[PDB]
Amino acid sequence: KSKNHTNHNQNKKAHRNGIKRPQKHRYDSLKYRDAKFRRNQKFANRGTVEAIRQAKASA
Amino acid sequence: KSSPYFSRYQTKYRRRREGKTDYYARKRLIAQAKNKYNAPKYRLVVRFSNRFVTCQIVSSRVNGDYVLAHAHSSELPRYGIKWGLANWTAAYATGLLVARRALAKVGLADKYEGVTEPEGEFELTEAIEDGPRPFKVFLDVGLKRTSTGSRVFGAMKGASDGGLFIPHSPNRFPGFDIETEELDDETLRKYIYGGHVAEYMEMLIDDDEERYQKQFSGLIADGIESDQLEDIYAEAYAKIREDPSFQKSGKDAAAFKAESLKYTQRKLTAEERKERFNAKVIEAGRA
Amino acid sequence: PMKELRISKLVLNISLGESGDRLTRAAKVLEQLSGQTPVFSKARYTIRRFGIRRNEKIACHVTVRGPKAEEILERGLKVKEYELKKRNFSATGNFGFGIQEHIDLGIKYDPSIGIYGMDFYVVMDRPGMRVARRKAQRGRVGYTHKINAEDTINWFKQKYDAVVLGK
Amino acid sequence: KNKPYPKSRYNRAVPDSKIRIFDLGRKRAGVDEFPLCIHLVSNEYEQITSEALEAARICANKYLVKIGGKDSFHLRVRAHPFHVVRINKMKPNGLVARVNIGQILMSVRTKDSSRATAIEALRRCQYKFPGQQRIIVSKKWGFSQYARDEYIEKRSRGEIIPDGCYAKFLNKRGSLQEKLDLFPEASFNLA
Amino acid sequence: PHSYGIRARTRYTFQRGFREHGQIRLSTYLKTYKVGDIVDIKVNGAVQKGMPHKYYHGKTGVVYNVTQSSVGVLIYKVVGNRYMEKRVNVRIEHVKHSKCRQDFLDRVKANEAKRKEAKAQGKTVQLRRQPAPPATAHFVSTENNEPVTLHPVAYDTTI
RNA sequence: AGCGCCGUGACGCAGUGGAAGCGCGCAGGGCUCAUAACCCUGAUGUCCUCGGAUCGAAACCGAGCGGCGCUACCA
RNA sequence: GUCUACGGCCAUACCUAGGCGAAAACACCAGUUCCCGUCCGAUCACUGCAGUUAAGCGUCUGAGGGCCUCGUUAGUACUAUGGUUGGAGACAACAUGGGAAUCCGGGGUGCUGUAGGCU
RNA sequence: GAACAGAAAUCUCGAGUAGAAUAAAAGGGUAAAAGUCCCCUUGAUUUUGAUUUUCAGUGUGAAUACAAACCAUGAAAGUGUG
RNA sequence: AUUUCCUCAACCUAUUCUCAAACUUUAAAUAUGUAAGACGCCCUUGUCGCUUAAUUGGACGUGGGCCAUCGAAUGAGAGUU
RNA sequence: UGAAAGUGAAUGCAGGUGGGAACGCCCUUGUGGCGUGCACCAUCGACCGACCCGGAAUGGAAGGGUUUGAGU
Repeated sequence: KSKNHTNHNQNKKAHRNGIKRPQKHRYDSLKYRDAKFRRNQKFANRGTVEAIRQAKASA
Repeated sequence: KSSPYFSRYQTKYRRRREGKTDYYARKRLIAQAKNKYNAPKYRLVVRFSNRFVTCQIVSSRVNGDYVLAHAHSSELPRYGIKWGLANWTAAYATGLLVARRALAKVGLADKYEGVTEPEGEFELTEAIEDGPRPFKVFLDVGLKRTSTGSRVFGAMKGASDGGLFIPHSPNRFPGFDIETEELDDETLRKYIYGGHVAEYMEMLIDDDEERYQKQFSGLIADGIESDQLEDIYAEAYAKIREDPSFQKSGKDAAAFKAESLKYTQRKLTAEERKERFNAKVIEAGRA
Repeated sequence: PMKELRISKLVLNISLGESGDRLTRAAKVLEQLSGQTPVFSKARYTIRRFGIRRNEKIACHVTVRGPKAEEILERGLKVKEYELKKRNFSATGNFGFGIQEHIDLGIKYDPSIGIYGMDFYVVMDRPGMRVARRKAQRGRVGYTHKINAEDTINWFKQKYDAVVLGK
Repeated sequence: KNKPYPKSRYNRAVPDSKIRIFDLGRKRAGVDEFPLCIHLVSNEYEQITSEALEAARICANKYLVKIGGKDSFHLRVRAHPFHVVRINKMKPNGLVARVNIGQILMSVRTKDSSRATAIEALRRCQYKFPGQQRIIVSKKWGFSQYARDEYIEKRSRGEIIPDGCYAKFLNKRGSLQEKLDLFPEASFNLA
Repeated sequence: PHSYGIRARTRYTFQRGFREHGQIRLSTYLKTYKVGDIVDIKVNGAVQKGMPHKYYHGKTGVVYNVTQSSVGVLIYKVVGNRYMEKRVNVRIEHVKHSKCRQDFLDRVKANEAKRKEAKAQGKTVQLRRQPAPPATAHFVSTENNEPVTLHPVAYDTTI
């Protein structure tokens, strides 16, 4: 008879290589954020980079 | 009314049981978008008693409500609006007074002027072309029905003409006559300056004599139609705009501190309760 | 003080029977008797035996609140001979009386136009009932501030001086 | 071993139960009367059937009616069949009662002079039940949760008033006026 | 005969508490959430819009996105031999702050205060936590506390 | 063995919750002489028994007995 | 100190029967011209203080119904782990740990800001 | 309680934590509403990405929170992408 | 005889015996999510077309101060193709 | 790159941020501070094609976008 579902060995198979955690990254993609927030942050970061570069050049 | 019924009974909120707060409308009144973070939503709370009108501007926090500015109709006598402290001009004046107080508190007093000379026109507080936006307050009416002329809009109109930006439409103004969807400026100005009271005066001068004497008391002893109504309403509008500040009087605790606790029914203690129980048992004499 | 019982409302339902095809004529009868729109009533569920019409105006009830409330009560009590049973007085403080073939009521009469029948029901509560009927802060009227059958008996003795039939 | 399977809106067609009467004898006795109680407790988990319950009830009643009279016992059946046992046809089949540890099956309250025959009635009816059972001379006064010495001590003061088979007792709650009007002989000491 | 509906087997999970139905307290709409906050997900049955799945009920995550009426929570769920990132848009009615974050903040503030005091007075730091230490010797006295000798009780039925 | 139906005047056939129908049989009075045919009628039904939901049951729902009938195939 | 105007927690706040409430506020209340809406100015919007604490409201009194809290119940029930433990089994004891509920009894019957008024 | 004449037909006053209703199975939720009534409307509209469930994190179905327009309804806060 | 009688039913009160996988006010044990600073803590400042009545706030930053139990125990080299 | 007609990849050190091999300089022996930073990953941008726009006979140049490509 078919339909022989069981979970006896599934936990052991999962823990053979362990439950791997995903790699943690410092920066996450902004495609998950609000469109207006990302659009404004683009200009805010652009101005921040420009100001920092100007500070390095002038000083 | 059984014991299990009492046990399973769930009481409403305290203010809902008191019939004071509409929580369904309050939730939408104070609910800031989470992406605006701690920007407070300000409500122009307008309430009417049988004699007085209270207008205030409130911001809601987690632990309770906070009042930014307040203006009660029992202050206009200092400006010249004694008698009829719950009329349309009373609501208009206290809305104008609270608008000026809030603008002074936020600093937009000498910069954001509204309508210094009201003329019954539907005018939203426009923003400065290059400057700060006007203070935005949302009208709160409580449980009063929003009929065409319920006087919550009259207080809102006074607050808006005081300089505050209250988003509104002329739908619920005294004279609107919803057939062509057009505001009646003459009726609006008449209600702003108390002309409805004047028309009541004209109709009652000679129609029942005794009714005109018994109704509209108090002011019958001092004033008459067309002598001060439009005039003193305009003058007190100017007086409010000239000096809208609020002051604390010298009526402190003093003797009233000791003349108040005497009439309070105090609670007995456990020992007194036991003594009363024993005394009642002895008085019954069945033990 | 101000705990005096006076008339509050008096609903005039149709006592002669059902409106039926005479619905319009009954409506004018109530209109001429009260001076108000008869506000046609509504049917809740169709009766499989009485043969009523679903969602059709089968009754009309009005009120005569004001000085004319006393006048209409006087006219109703005139045909009723100023005699009501004790059970006519409800425990909540309201009393009603229904009439059939009111010869003493001032309604026109000719070959078919003539006598009708309206059952009156009177509710009386003067003080502090706004605190229970208002949209604002609402409360429950106090127990001592309530109208009982005995109070209605005494008020009907005082006003409309008559005798209650103690059956 | 199965989960309880009672009659409900999901199990409607169930054969009728067998025991209809659960109290036999002088049901309308008094608290002052019958100062002795005998219980037939179960020392193990069982699945007593309604057939056995009614058979033992009949045997106990027919034994009791001719040893002390019909007006001397208040035999009560403390087990009710609430579990439906299903059987594939040769799908409810029968009704049984599930009995836990120390659960009473039959209870008899009599006088101190009828203790021997009260024990004997349950001893004879022990053979009609599957499994093992025990007979216990209850320390309580009849069906009252109080003990005999405690009940008589409180009755001397007057805190207990009989009402039919059971009685009503003084409790430390309720209106004082109603308590006084309902307990006249009770001496409410001020303490 | 398993069914894979969204709210399957949620008969008691989404139930309101006993004598806790009806109006929802308005302090939830006044709570402030920022990106990086640690929040708990507790589904409210009265609010059906923005309802997260039953798996995320009782789960603690990190806020990553903030919208007008809801918030984005990052959760890690087991899908076999690895964790998977789940971004759940949950209305603030089902979101509450984790009190562990406030306890952590208080611990950090206390540590900073002790460190500042130690630097000022030239003393030791002694800031790390310790497990339950072994009991130190005490001086249990006997005056007015004479020991009571106990014996096992005999078997006596109370029925 | 299961499943399905039914149990109604002495007899038989119908019988839908506001409540027992018809015919046969029995018995008389009338034409005629009496029965056959009649005319006039009359009476007779614990609704198989028991219990329950329903304001109320023959009917709705259950337990029992009797009468039966249908499933009753591949090695 | 009392009270008024406006919120949070959402019954130690609800429900019920009685004792009080100086001032003020609130309330009932005095009429339907206007704005407005109904069969009906009772709800609904207005000009008003001639009246009232009588109702609402506040507070107090019930060996009150409920609700909140603490103990008994009780370390009882139950349960994680162990034995080549007992028992035919059902189940039970023991060992290393965790640990209720109902009932009963004792106590209690709301706390909480800003701006202002009252011999 | 009222005539009625069993009928609470209809019309009333009180008690009434929801024991009603919410199209259709069941469960959850809902009381100045999510129920009943009234008014106005077509957010049952166009488009893009992100996310949840079943999942291999493929598809299909269903759903969630946003964004760019045009709107509806409200006095407004707001709500509406069936 | 819209006058009375008890059993005939029915309703209310206080009780009383015994149950629920598709009942529940409560409510474990076991199991389970998150966190245990270095991507950490405070002052001075820069960006934005987002947001706010408002340099108001959100986010990204920058320069200085806090680097001695670097913040529970134990153990361990880890991860990606 | 688009189905195709067609069009066709530098604002900058061929960009910014975080980790990061190797090297160098200071500490002063600490699991060290500073300066660059290959490879690789994550991320914010820029450019090319397609799509959707404003729309400033034939042409789509500056201006854009919540997108899209197996691109620079």
